[PDB]
Amino acid sequence: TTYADFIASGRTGRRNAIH
Amino acid sequence: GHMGNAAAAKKGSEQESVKEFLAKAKEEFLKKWESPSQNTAQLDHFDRIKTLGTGSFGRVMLVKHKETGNHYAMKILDKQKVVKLKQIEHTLNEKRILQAVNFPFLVKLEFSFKDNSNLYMVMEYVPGGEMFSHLRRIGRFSEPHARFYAAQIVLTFEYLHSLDLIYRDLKPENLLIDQQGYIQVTDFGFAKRVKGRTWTLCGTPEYLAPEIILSKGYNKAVDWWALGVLIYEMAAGYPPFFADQPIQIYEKIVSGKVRFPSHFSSDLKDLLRNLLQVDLTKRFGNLKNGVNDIKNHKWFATTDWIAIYQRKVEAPFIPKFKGPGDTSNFDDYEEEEIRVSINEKCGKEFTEF
Ligand SMILES: N#Cc1c(N)ccc(/C=C2/CCCNC2)c1Cl
Repeated sequence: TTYADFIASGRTGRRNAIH
Repeated sequence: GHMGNAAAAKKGSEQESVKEFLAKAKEEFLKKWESPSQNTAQLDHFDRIKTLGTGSFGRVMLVKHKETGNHYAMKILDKQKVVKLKQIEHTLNEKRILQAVNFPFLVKLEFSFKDNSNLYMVMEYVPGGEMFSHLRRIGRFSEPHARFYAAQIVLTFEYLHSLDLIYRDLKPENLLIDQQGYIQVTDFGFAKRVKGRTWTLCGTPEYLAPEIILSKGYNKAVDWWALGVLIYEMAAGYPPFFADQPIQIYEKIVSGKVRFPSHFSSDLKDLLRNLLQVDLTKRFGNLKNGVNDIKNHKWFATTDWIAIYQRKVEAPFIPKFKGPGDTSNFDDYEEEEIRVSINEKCGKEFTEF
């Protein structure tokens, strides 16, 4: 599922800005 | 047509009253923009309580004002680290913006000062913690809950854009929830006063508009794209474009092929297809009718914009608060000393602070 793919992406925690 | 006479007259009057409000707000902003305030306290006026957040430049600490007992959030920036990371202008601009703006969903700067080592911005303490935390705790927000927060962002961007400020840092991590359940926006390090176009690559991958990724210049409509991403993530629990690595996220954004959960309403999907529009001649917020295309969309038909501004709407979530200075809605961070050198560092770079 899309949600499972979200979990698999590893980007489920706080996201950093590019710089 | 879609409105009878009374409704049309009411909408027209509302829209003209917004213009009148914004014209006065701009006049007030420009006075403070040209004459900023500075040096309104010192470090030993405050007791340090707990670190609320840390990043490459510095950290944000819960503090208590000794003489009054009031709690505040103090951002501490190490001058040498700011110079090293090429953030001098962003740091000075953030302070300049915070001391000039005034809006119920924008955090207030209560004091600022500097010493040999650091810069200090003393802001309101917002005790409910980050929207990010609450969203991940419950998974997704129902559409009314998402809409309550979205409405506050629409009004805040309407205000900022009237001042020619582009925001560029929207995401749930950067939105705090106050004791009444309303949203506070705090971070202005990526904001810029822009009357036309600008080019800087900055932001967070999932929230970048296509025209920021691509080399072409862009305008304030990137913020309306970002609102689309926020609304999508609030209502789905995950953002519209994600992947293992940023370059793959960027590829998806510039295709802009967006798919929706089966529980999204048709009204929500229509709004999002018009915000997450790659074509700038079609993106809501960037057309002749401006922000009114958003505010008059069906998904917002139940939203009383004035009542949101007046904070008279009951919020969907009221944070638990156990007493003054309670930090139970924030994550724990390592506690480090606040060192102040005997020698002044980077004095000339930070004269304006
Ligand atoms: N209360 C409060 C408060 C404030 N007035 C300003 C900033 C922060 C913390 C961060 C660190 C993560 C990125 N956004 C800014 C906080 Cl917690």
